[PDB]
Amino acid sequence: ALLKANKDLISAGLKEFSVLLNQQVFNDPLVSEEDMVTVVEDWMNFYINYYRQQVTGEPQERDKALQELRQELNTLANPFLAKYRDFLKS
Amino acid sequence: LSPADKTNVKAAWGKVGAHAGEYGAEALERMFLSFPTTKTYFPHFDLSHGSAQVKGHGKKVADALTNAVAHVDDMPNALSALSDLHAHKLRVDPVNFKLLSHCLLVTLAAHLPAEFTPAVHASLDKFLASVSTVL
Ligand code: HEM
Repeated sequence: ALLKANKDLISAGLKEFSVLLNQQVFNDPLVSEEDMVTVVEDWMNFYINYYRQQVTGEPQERDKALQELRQELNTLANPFLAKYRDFLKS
Repeated sequence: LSPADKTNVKAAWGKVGAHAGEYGAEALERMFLSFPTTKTYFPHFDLSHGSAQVKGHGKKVADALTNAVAHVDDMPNALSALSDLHAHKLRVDPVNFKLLSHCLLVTLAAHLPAEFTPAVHASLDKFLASVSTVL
């Protein structure tokens, strides 16, 4: 528990980040396996670069939450990619 | 696309989209870095001679979305029709068409830090995934 403000925050994000992934459909044009990663990659680099404003506390623990966020997003990100790389061969 | 998804995007673009047309030049550049393969060719905008054509296209995109969005309800192909024009008559790979709108989004993120909420990104993201014809 790096704090509390950054606990309901890190959780709200992992939420909104889920609606993003779940609302995703694999219609044409289908983007190459590689390019897709870059997008999700660019999506995270978005959230973090965004919440890195909502986070509070001291720039010591402030940059700990974020580092934990990026860690967590990937938790939901990986299933998605596997889900897509599966659509490729499919 | 749900009627909720329609009220969302309608507003999502209201906040975040006033200057979308000035970020023309940028996003194209951002699409060349994030997706290096989108640059190997790219016969458009006569880039080597200046950001004139590409900055203008920026506006053409932002105006296109402003309108297509303001008409999600009644003109659902507004965008799909556009994609077709590019792919069939302007000889522009629909992959590029898609990515460039992605970068426009990422580019907006960079300029509107706190106003560009993840929610707003989602609303828009959805709308942009409305590229196939509806009947
Ligand atoms: C978010 C995606 C995009 C939107 C909404 C969009 C929208 C537009 C619009 C509204 C026009 C004017 C069409 C007309 O004459 O009626 C246009 C023109 C054009 N677009 Fe796009 N575009 C997009 C992506 C792209 C991409 C990725 C390329 C390049 C590979 C491209 C290349 C062109 C070219 C070459 C023209 C003709 C410009 C001119 O009149 O000089 N567009 N686009």
